[PDB]
Amino acid sequence: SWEVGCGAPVPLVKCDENSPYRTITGDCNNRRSPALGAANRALARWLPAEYEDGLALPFGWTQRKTRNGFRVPLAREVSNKIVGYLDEEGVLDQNRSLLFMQWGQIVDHDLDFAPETELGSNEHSKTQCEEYCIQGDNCFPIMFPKNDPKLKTQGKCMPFFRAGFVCPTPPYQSLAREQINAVTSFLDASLVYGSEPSLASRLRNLSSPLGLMAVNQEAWDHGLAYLPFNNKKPSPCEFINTTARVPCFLAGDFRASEQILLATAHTLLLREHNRLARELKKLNPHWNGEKLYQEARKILGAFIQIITFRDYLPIVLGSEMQKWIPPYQGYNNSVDPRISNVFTFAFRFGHMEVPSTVSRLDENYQPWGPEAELPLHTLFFNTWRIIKDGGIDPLVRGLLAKKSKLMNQDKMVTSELRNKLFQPTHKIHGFDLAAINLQRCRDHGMPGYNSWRGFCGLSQPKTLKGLQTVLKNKILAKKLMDLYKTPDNIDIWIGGNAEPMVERGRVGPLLACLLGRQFQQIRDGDRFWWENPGVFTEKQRDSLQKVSFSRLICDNTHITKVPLHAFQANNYPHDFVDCSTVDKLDLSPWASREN
Ligand code: HEM
Ligand SMILES: *[C@@H]1O[C@H](CO)[C@@H](O[C@@H]2O[C@H](CO)[C@@H](O)[C@H](O)[C@H]2NC(C)=O)[C@H](O)[C@H]1NC(C)=O
Ligand SMILES: *[C@@H]1O[C@H](CO)[C@@H](O)[C@H](O)[C@H]1NC(C)=O
Ligand SMILES: *[C@@H]1O[C@H](CO)[C@@H](O)[C@H](O)[C@H]1NC(C)=O
Ligand SMILES: *[C@@H]1O[C@H](CO)[C@@H](O)[C@H](O)[C@H]1NC(C)=O
Ligand SMILES: [Ca+2]
Repeated sequence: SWEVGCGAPVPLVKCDENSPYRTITGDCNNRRSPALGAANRALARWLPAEYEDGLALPFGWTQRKTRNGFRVPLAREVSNKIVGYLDEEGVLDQNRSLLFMQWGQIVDHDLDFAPETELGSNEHSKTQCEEYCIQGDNCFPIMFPKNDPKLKTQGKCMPFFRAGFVCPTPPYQSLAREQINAVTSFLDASLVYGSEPSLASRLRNLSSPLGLMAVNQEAWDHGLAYLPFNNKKPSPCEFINTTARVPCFLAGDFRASEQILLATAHTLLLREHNRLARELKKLNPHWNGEKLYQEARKILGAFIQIITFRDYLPIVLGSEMQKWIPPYQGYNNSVDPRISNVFTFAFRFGHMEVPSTVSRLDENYQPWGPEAELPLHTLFFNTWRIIKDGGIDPLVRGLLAKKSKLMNQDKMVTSELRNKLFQPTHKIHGFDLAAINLQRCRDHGMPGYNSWRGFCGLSQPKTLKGLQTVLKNKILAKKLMDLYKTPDNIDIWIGGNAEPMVERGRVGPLLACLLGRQFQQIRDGDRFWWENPGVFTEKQRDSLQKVSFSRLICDNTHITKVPLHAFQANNYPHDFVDCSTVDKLDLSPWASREN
């Protein structure tokens, strides 16, 4: 027997089936199996889960219990000995702009979100976890090793709560624990519109019938829109500067304000929806509000797909791209489009691409004022620097003109994220994203590094010398052996990211495999993929292949000079051209005559 029975919180709807538009939840994409790839279902498992008790407890929960005969090393200790470095000189990617990093986070937020178990506020378990580092139920603390400076300064532990899971969330249920994906698995701009009907409707402007999204009423960026403010107090974005009291932004995805460049990207997309809707009204004065919203929505979703598959993936995957993602042959209704649990850790390669500072540049692409360059840690949940300190254009220019960090085996994750991460629930700039990622691998029941190497048809090193050869690094292999004892025990997040990069790419072979298969599936298993015959007309498709990120900047900012290939490293002024040189999106193929 399978167990396709269980499935409790879900939002079930009736499928229209002749609708030319996606649902908000992702239901009804697959006609035979309507819940496939919908939000608020379990992440898929390409391999069976690996928990300490076979069902739900993570490896490292019970100290007595080993993994393959060895204790698993503390997440924070792996972080200290392997992931950290001091010297930011020499660490930048010479042929990837900052936007390369930032597009990755957008795509990843469209595809997956496994929220923490909540149980609501008004609980003393949030105190008990934070205050006393007491493991149990959903509290699974990251303990500091001996000689950690955070011991002196912070406490015994970083609090950490286990991820939510399907059926029930309070008393559990049986078998193997399966984490939830709270967004739609399809690349569909769910991060802009929401993955739930409640939220999607709240994001819309339903006073006017122009199919527009709601915009801020308290603040303008030289007459351009800002996202609306989120309702909710306590607001993490006002906590970081109680004098400015600028709240977080409200968007289709809950993490939109996590850092300032993510909020910036979200603002561009909202702007583009409104631009598109008002252009479509011009051409089709008879279209109602709904039709404008959906039709703009459909274009925007196609834009994300195109940028992602044409410009971004080839420069992640490099020479592996063709091997995993062959040319499109049409919609395949037998393909599983769901995001897999392991993908949500594979795609965290981006954490190693984040540099330590962010810049604001002026109209000649020069430092914008005296405090132009800011440490990244001051910009988590920071909206006041947008509203009170220049709007988005200076941040957008920095995206274009500055570089991503290069993954480096000796310099993996900046300290801005490794020691000074801010979490919305808590009050300190003191968390470790690397340690959280490792702890989360265990929370989610990840098989180890060698299981995934075998999955991908790659060799499985068993010795120090085997690991040296795969990593092509003696010192890194040895530090890994001293902590983990067997390469079978190496957590997937760090194992995958430790491999040298493939030719023309920015991930290694294991990751290229994991990423590559996932992206093949969400393309092939999507009935509304933009090239799937009948989704758009030939002439609409012809118009859509001219989109570029550069054009999106030009249309939705006051920036006049942009590069043509925004993801590669570009110098000002030589690589910068005037916006009037950049191909526009021609919307005349959306004109709808009567007679
Ligand atoms: C300054 C930039 C960024 C910050 C501050 C940030 C922060 C975070 C945080 C706090 C989490 C939750 C971790 C957990 O509890 O397990 C997370 C998850 C994630 N991050 Fe990032 N990150 C950033 C950039 C990126 C980039 C560039 C990518 C990809 C290219 C990325 C991909 C992801 C993914 C896939 C997850 C898992 C989401 C899920 O399914 O729940 N991140 N990140
Ligand atoms: C919903 O859309 C309407 C119509 O576009 C917005 O109202 C206009 O917005 C500008 C800026 O606030 C004003 O100068 C006009 O007074 C408004 N025009 C009309 C015809 O009402 C409205 O702000 C939108 N609402 C939200 C929350 O975004
Ligand atoms: C930068 O990357 C682009 C796009 O992947 C590539 O074609 C170009 O040759 C690269 N530049 C350098 C200097 O290697
Ligand atoms: C708080 O914001 C105000 C402007 O609202 C600014 O002048 C001040 O620097 C900010 N303080 C901090 C500590 O970020
Ligand atoms: C569609 O996908 C299935 C399962 O992944 C695969 O075996 C088959 O080759 C594909 N079928 C078609 C008709 O392309
Ligand atoms: Ca989605």
